[PDB]
Amino acid sequence: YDIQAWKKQCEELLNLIFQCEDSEPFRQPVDLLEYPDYRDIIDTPMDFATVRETLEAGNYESPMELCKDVRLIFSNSKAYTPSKRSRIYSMSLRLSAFFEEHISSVLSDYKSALRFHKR
Ligand SMILES: O=C(NCc1cccnc1)N1CCN(C(=O)c2cccs2)CC1
Repeated sequence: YDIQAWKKQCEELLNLIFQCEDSEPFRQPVDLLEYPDYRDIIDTPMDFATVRETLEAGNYESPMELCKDVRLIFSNSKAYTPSKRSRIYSMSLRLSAFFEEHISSVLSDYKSALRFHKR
């Protein structure tokens, strides 16, 4: 029922995501010189360094907010992909599955802890 525990759990999951070769395309904000039409398609860029720095700044109030930004990395990949068979999109799908498998207990524990706090 530790309502703060999500933050270190998210730090550790980001560490695992950074060790994962599939996170390579998503570790730093997209280079617009390599993809000059990117901001014509993507309204809100997101990447794992931005998520980590937001977490470390103390600028997430909940793991739901972090989850929303991580999901935006993946929806940005889907939206930008010319093909569902793309290399970088295919890496996003595996990394998303890994992320979702690991974040589910972090969200459940947090929401349980906040319900207990409010009981
Ligand atoms: O440039 C990066 N990533 C930043 C970066 C900078 C330097 C080194 N390594 C990665 N993109 C943009 C393209 N992108 C896509 O999701 C898709 C492209 C094709 C199909 S989807 C995410 C990865």
